[PDB]
Amino acid sequence: GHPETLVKVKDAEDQLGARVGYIELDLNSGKILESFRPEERFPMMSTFKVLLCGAVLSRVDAGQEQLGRRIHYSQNDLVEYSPVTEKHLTDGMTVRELCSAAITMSDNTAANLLLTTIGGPKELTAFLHNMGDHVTRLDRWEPELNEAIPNDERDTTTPAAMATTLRKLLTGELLTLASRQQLIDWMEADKVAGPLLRSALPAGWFIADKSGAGERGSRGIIAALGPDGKPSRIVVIYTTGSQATMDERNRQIAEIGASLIKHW
Repeated sequence: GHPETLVKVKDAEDQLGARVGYIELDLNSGKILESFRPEERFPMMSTFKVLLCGAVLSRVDAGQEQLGRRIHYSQNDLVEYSPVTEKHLTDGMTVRELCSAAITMSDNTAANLLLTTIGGPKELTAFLHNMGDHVTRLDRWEPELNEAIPNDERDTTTPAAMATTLRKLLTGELLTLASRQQLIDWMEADKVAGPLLRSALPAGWFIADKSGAGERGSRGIIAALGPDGKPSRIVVIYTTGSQATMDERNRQIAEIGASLIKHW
């Protein structure tokens, strides 16, 4: 081990006045390289949308779902922050287009439509349970799942549960090679995480990620990244409770990123 990245995480808790959870693990082996508050609960916020598309792709592999299936919805279905879904009220969107919106843009209505396809949030929790994650739970829809009430276990994960689940989705036995490639392709094309780990990422490095933001200062990111255009580690960072500006929360996550890249 080495101290420098955990010192940045402690610095982040000092300057945000809030808990930060962190885990760095080896993508192939699953070996934890370093951690901080690994068994504490944090609100998932939009980071759940990757797990949601993992559940959709499992159903695609089984033939219970088709990526080209077209879904139509109405004005009444649109919730706050629906940048893609708000443009397709007349033509609808394919399951594939919905997962692209939920992951690349964090589209909230797209995540609700996908949750409907699997029977809702408790059915996402049953999928996670069945793949060996007995900690992570989704309970509510967009936008209520972002409430981040202190001590409320609803819509929460731990850094260690989320990192091990993301490893199993991206590189584990659960999904076909085609479904693994699609999930990381969506994450690679994330457009709403620019000021987080991507701000620290050197030129030729790979990153596939998913950001989140909720109430009470809740902010986080899940990522597969590494040098030479190939992912080799998973990083999960969560914080909740901070009264700091979004820009300070973003800078703290990017500073933890700069540290873990420097000490790779």
